[PDB]
Amino acid sequence: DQLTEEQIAEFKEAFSLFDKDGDGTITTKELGTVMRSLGQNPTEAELQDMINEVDADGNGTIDFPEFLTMMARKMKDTDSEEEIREAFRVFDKDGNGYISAAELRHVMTNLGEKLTDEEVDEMIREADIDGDGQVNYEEFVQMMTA
Amino acid sequence: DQLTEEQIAEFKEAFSLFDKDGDGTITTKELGTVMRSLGQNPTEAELQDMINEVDADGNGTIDFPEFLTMMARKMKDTDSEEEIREAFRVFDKDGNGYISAAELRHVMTNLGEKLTDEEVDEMIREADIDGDGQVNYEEFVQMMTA
Amino acid sequence: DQLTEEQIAEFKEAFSLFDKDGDGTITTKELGTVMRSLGQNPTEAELQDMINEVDADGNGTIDFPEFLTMMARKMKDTDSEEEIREAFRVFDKDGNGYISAAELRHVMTNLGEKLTDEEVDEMIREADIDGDGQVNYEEFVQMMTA
Amino acid sequence: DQLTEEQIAEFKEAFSLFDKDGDGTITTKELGTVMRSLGQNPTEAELQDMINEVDADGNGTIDFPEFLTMMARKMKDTDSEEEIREAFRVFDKDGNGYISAAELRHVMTNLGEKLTDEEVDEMIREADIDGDGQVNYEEFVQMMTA
Amino acid sequence: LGALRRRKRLLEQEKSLAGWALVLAGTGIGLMVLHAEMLWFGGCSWALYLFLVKCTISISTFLLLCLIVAFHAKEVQLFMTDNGLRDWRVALTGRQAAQIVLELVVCGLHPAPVRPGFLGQGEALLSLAMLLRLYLVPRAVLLRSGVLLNASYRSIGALNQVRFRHWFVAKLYMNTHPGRLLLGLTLGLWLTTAWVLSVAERQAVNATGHLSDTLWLIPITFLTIGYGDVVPGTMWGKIVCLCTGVMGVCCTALLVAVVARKLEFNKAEKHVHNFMMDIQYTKEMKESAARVLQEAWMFYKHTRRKESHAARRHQRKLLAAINAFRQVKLKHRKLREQVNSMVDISKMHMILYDLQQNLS
Amino acid sequence: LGALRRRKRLLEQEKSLAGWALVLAGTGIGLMVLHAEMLWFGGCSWALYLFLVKCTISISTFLLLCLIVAFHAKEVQLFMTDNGLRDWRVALTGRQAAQIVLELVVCGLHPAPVRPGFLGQGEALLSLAMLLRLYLVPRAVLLRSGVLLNASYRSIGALNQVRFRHWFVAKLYMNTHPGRLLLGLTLGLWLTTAWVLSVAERQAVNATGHLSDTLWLIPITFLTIGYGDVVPGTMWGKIVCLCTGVMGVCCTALLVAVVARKLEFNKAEKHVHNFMMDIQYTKEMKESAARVLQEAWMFYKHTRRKESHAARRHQRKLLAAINAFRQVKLKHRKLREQVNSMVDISKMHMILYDLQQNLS
Amino acid sequence: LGALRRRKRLLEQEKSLAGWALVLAGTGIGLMVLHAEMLWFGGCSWALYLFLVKCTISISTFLLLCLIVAFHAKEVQLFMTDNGLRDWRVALTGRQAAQIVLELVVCGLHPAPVRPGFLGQGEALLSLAMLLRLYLVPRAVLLRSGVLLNASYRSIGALNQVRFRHWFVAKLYMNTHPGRLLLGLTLGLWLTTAWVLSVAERQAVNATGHLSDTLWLIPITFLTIGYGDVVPGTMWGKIVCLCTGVMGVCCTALLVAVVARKLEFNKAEKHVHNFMMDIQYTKEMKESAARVLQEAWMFYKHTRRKESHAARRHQRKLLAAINAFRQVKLKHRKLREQVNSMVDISKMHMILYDLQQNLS
Amino acid sequence: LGALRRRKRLLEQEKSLAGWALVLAGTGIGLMVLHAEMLWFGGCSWALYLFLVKCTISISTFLLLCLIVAFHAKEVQLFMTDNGLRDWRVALTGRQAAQIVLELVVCGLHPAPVRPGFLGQGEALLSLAMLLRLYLVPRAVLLRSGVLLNASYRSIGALNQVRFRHWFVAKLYMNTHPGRLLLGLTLGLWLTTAWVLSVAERQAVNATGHLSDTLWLIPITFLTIGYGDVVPGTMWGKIVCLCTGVMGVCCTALLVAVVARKLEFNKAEKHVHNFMMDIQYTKEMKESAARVLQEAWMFYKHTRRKESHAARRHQRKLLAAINAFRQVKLKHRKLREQVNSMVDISKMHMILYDLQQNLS
Ligand SMILES: [Ca+2]
Ligand SMILES: [Ca+2]
Ligand SMILES: [Ca+2]
Ligand SMILES: [Ca+2]
Ligand SMILES: [K+]
Repeated sequence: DQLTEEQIAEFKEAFSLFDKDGDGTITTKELGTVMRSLGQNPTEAELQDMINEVDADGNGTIDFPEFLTMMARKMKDTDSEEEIREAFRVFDKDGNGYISAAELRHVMTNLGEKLTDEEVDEMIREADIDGDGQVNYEEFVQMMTA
Repeated sequence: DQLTEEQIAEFKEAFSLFDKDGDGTITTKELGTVMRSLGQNPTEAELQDMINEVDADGNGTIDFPEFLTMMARKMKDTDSEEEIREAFRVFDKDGNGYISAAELRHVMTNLGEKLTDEEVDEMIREADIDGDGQVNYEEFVQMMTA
Repeated sequence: DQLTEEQIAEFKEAFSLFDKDGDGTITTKELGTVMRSLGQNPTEAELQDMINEVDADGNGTIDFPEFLTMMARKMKDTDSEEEIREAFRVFDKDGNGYISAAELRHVMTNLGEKLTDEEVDEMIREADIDGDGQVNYEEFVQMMTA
Repeated sequence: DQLTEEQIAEFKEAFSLFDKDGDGTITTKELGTVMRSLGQNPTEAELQDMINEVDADGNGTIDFPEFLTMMARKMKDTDSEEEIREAFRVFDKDGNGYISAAELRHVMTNLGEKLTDEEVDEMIREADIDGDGQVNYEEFVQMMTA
Repeated sequence: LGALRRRKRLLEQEKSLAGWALVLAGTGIGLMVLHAEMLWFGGCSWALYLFLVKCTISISTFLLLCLIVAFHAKEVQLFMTDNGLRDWRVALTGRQAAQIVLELVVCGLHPAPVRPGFLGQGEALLSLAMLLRLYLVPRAVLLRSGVLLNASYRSIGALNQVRFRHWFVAKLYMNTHPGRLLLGLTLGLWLTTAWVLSVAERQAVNATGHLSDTLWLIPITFLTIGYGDVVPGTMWGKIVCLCTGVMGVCCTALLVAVVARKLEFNKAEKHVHNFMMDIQYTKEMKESAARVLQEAWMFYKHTRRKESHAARRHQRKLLAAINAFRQVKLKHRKLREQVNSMVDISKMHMILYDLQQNLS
Repeated sequence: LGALRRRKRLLEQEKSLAGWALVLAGTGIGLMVLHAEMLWFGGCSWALYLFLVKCTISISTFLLLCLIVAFHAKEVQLFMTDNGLRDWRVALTGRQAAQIVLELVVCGLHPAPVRPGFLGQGEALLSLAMLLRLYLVPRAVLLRSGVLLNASYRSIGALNQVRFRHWFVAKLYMNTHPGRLLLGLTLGLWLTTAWVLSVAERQAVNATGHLSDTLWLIPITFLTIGYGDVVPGTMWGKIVCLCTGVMGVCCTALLVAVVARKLEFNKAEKHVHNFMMDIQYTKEMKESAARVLQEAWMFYKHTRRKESHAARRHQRKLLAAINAFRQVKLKHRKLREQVNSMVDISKMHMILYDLQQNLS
Repeated sequence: LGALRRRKRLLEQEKSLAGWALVLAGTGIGLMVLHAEMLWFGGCSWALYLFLVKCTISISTFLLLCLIVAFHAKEVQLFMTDNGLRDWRVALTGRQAAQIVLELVVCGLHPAPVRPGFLGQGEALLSLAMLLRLYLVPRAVLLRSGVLLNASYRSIGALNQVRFRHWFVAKLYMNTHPGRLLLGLTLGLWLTTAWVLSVAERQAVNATGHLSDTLWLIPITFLTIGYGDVVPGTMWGKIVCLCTGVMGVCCTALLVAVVARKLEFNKAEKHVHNFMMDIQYTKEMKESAARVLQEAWMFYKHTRRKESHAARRHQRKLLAAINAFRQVKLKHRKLREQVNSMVDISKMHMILYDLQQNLS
Repeated sequence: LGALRRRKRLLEQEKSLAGWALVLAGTGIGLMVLHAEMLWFGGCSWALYLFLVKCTISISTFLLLCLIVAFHAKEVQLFMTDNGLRDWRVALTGRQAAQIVLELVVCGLHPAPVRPGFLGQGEALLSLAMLLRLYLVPRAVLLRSGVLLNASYRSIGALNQVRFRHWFVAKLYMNTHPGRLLLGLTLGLWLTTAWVLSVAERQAVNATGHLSDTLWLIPITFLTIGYGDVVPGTMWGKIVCLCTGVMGVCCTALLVAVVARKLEFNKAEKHVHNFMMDIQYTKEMKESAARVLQEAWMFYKHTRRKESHAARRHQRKLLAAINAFRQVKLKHRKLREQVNSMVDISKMHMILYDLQQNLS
């Protein structure tokens, strides 16, 4: 956090524009208000998704470090961290992220591509510390990203 | 009523087009339906008007002689009978056709035109059999048309 | 039903596209859902007409042989079987398919075309096994198509 | 009030156009009616605002001298009286016209412009007869306009 | 009620008179064409054929005058019987008198016989002026449609404000024939305009008065390139060429609305096209995701084993696959947003139907 | 309340001079037209009237100068009395002073008496610069129109933030009847540009003067056909040809939406035409159904009794009837879909009326 | 259920025949554009080469005739099998018979071996007429596409009640990428039109029969300029250049819609632009208000102190600040009022959502 | 969090290098033009000025080499730091290698010293190729604007995702003020095209290749008029004039958006004008009714006694005032229908507000 004073002032200006209330912090109701002001139809479910995906430490609403880090994100044009989400997002036929690893591997390792015969399944099973399988993105991410 | 048989058949075809029901006679409700099918927003007051001028003898709905006579009307491009209707319409400030004849004559015999001094009022008063004045178009039409 | 395996797979792909549910069979509610997704305003009466005209053996919803046969239909650009259907609907003034055969023949055998004098009526009466007349398309179809 | 008779007649014509009722005076309901006829969505709050600046002496609705004076206004293309109105509205962050004079002066005497050091504050404090400060436009207007 | 029968008879007589007017105008223009070109093709020593043609055209104009007078008399009779009065003189007024006088003087002019193929370009002006009869055609064609006779059409026009007397047939013809008559008129005007242009250049052995040489500049005048090899600079030639140019450039601006309508896309097939675009994009996205995961696993394989140039190339391939996935996702998002947008009419119909069905 | 009366007096005084501006425009034109025609169409020996013409036009320029000074004084007085100030100096500023100087120098440049009928080089450039006074018409017509005079118009416009200062008169003039004004503006400028084209091409019978062969080149360039029979070789001639061509091609734009607007098609005739097509289409469907059923019945006798080529011909006729039936059905379906759609305004009005009438 | 298999086999055979037709048309066009060039290049003493070329052309025409007969026979076969079929001679559609006879006679004419070059102008008319074979590509291209084979395609399209006989492939191709093939066609037609004009402009010694010279006077058209460095004096040249001019005028209306479509402006960009405008305008309003208030305070401070010429400039500064404030206010109102009511679809969607959420 | 600072520094360096790139391109074109002008005007080989100029332009190209090398290297550095990686050539700009090599060889080619006016095209081709440096304008202008630098804008644009890579600055510039730059560009490219046409056409006087004569013809081609006074006989001249003609005719499709939606007529003036016409038509109808009633009374007065020519004239005047009354009525009806039926947005907003206020 070695931001220069001019950049601190610029980000403070941005935060002031975002925070219409200024008690320091706009609340979810006026998050939805400004979102619909931009011209999007708001839903309470998606607003809850927004707030509980941006908030941390259970403080609620918005926080200055939280805003600073989420603005540290969404600036890189491309990456291999926040764009590999699809690798577990798209193959969830059930959609809750609890579909069997063996079944998804078998059904998705044949779309014009073939890799091995159950060796990939064995490797996936051994990758998990507890051998959970199913949809366990922690071990897969630990193996892939680093 | 010396209509030729071919013209009788043509007008019967027109009557068949107008009468969707064919009990011989469409009713005010489906008068409104067909009128709104022509693309005019219907009001019950104007439908009751339409029907109460078109109908005669208290028979209701529509009648073949009534249909024939109103289609005998609305065919001449212009005339001096069905276009002079406004002479008692445009000068009814109250709008009920009961405004004083002397007052309307005084207020409307000065719009860039001058005719006489109370001679017209005396003539109008003498024209009415009972000297009703006000808005009595019976005597005016009698002295106008013939 | 000697369809080749590749065409079987293609029609299975089509069936998978049609059956969003995949219990093997979408139900009338989501028939209407997909139909309105195609951009048509649905009515329960027309949905019931669709489902009962497509269904057979009282199984309900959709069936694979039923789907195969109705896709066997609707592929021919022209024919004399499913296009002569109007011959018993265009002349039903009452609209329920129970208008008198003699009356419809008399009223429709004069629109710029003349055939005979009651010979057609006698032939139509004799065509029916029970002499039902009225609107009996079974005998007429058996006589005309084959 | 040295208006000539022709101008009196012209303004009487304008008043007749404005007053549809003619009891001499349209009421706030039909003020809103004609305003929405002009094509503007009316609100009761803004209608009450309009009527309670235009009205005087508690007579209500509209008055001929009031109409004449408000049409005497809004005929000057530009001036220094009815355009300096913003000097006490643009700096009211609270918006009720009761924000502290010292605070507003301090916050608004730095937008790329600088005048002095508390000399302006002392002058503003001394300008008020009672030293009210805050938002006291009477003394400021008396000092500025004349 | 006899007014209806009287009006019907009047309209029938007017139709017959209009037909006779059109056919006699055709005979007159044919006689004028026959008289023309005779000096430049043939010989003037016959001394009888041209006289016979002139006398025949004189009788043709006389009969045309008579029928025009009859037609105007019948139309003023129709006006009188519509406005029921009992005075012959009251029917006429300034406007109709001016119109009939103008029509008479238009018909009044006539190339009459006086008593090497060089007519002097001054004695044929009256014969050339006979083209003015073109305005007599619309009056016949409008009434010859027969749409006015149908009482049902007037009945439907009633209970509504239409007052169809003119431009109504034009609107109906434009609706039923967007360009069918337009193309024919544009293609047929060229012969007439070339024929009328080949008068001012009629100079003996000038290689410009002939019809074949004449019919070269008008097509390019209607066009825009107009390099102008002929450059005709005779009397009134500048006016004629300017008129041809202005009418051509006015007529250039067309065909755009009809070609756009033909190339337009109906919503009915638009719906199914969008549906299949959705399914194809889903298939493409699934294929891209499979490619991404397949390439990703090999990176962990080479991480477990020794890394090398193959591992670096596979990292490059992984980046390329990620970029392709992003492109596919962005395109699918664009198409989905587009299809979700618009759809105003269907959506408001559905929402109003739902509101009506909600009831209490 | 004397401010309103003083403003009315000021506007009356402004009207008293706006008309005289265009009144003196006529003698401004006469400054150049008569001198230019006389110097070339006659001998130079007519030196007894040149001095009188020069003195008269000098007096005219002096009168125009006084008129402009008076107008500017009255308008700055109006500005002062509107702002309600007292100091004479505060009213003036840089912008209006610069405008005053620009007007003075525009009207200041006038030809002056210096003391074979050939105009030496550009000795008439000062008279040519007088033609710049063409931008006087829009201000004069704006201030002369009575729309600004009425109090009710400003009264209504005040409550809607309309700012009656400029371009409102232009918008209304375009709205009331666009065709006549634009056509007149396009037609009038041809004479002026033809007149100004011959500024140095007169020479001495060089086949480029006498105001002839110059009224022809400009319309050819405007039509964009570009015959190119003769091209002005002078640099001034070249640039004036280029600018007249670019302005002609600029004016060529638009002038085509007028026919589309005139060929409009309102709701009432739309609905009556749809009713007409509906009845025609059901009649055609009934006729086709009768035809196909009669053909089918005719097929039965040859079905029962075989023959040669009779069954074949009957089958051919049956197929033709089926094809015609399909065509009629498809066309009717298209028309029904079209009439069902594009009813958004009427449908929403009807549904909102139904919702209002539902109440509870 | 064997009808489906029979139709699939028929479609496959039709695809094979169409492919062979296209490739043999390519062979024919390859055998073209050499016979004409051989006479004009070098000499013609090698009669064996021209004899072999004519023999090969005859064989190619015979094979094209055979394949066309086979294709149309299979089309008749599929049409016959579609309906209730009994005999080969049953259907034999008369219009189809006329079409096939017309196709035969179009293919019937062909260059033939008869037994100082450039072939003059009389002979080889049939050889030059082989360009008419271009009509085959539109028939082959749509059937070449595999969209017809997809069962899901017609399955979904059936419920929409739209026919897929023709022009829908063209609509889909236009929708996929407008202008893509349009630009290629426009750039490729120039070579063919220059080549066909070369024969019309062919001359023994004049500098008009060369391909390079012929390649220039067509591009001068379609540019609406027409410099006219050369003029085609041949009547065939006249008609062909008129055709090129009219087609160029017709095609000049291109790219105009798609450039605007590419330069469009989506709702997201407009929303962020309005946000930028809001923030910038409130900032500017605050700055202007501060400026005007500071100027007013400056004037008030210098009222009673040093009352002299110095205080005069402050009044003009105050008026300038007031005018700037008025302009800023007017612009802000102008844009805010427009953007408030700009949203219609989103506004009504929100309104209906609120109405639905209200419930009871 | 230092990635933000690193990216900001990289963007600043990229902007600085883009500015220096534009400066060096300007220096290069300035050095190139002067040699071409000097070799043909003034002293041909009066001194070593030509050698000095060639050396200077060589040094300028040498600096440009390293300048674009640094620019692309910093772009690759930005791409490297965007993706967390620890390898120099892991990205290496695989596909972009072709682009960077192509741009390098575009910059690499340059006029070079070899060691009367006899200019040769071979030696001047490299100098003529320097016009390709114009490609740097978008790259410099994209970084010139400071919108990309602001963090709050990217903050607000993250939601409702819109990528900002390209065409966004063009859209903003077009929407801010469309009329600012297109006219300047059109006026500026004329000088460049005239200069490039003058180059490589100055054989030996011959009234060709000089700037003055060649500058005139290009605007003629752009205006799409043509005169054919002089044409470029060179093949390079032919292709360059064809290119100028095609770009000019492409540019003619313009000013349509300048006139439309700019000569528009918005809600406020529409409403006030409708009120204006409403009251005016009310007054006109009242006047017409008074006139017709007075004429009727006059007819009564001269009907009671002395029926004569005066009575006939009064009847004529009555029939005159009748249908004039009807014309006024019809016009008022048309206007009232148009005003009542065209209100869509305001009417739906009012009806939805009424529905919301109804509640239960
Ligand atoms: Ca806050
Ligand atoms: Ca009935
Ligand atoms: Ca299922
Ligand atoms: Ca009142
Ligand atoms: K054009």
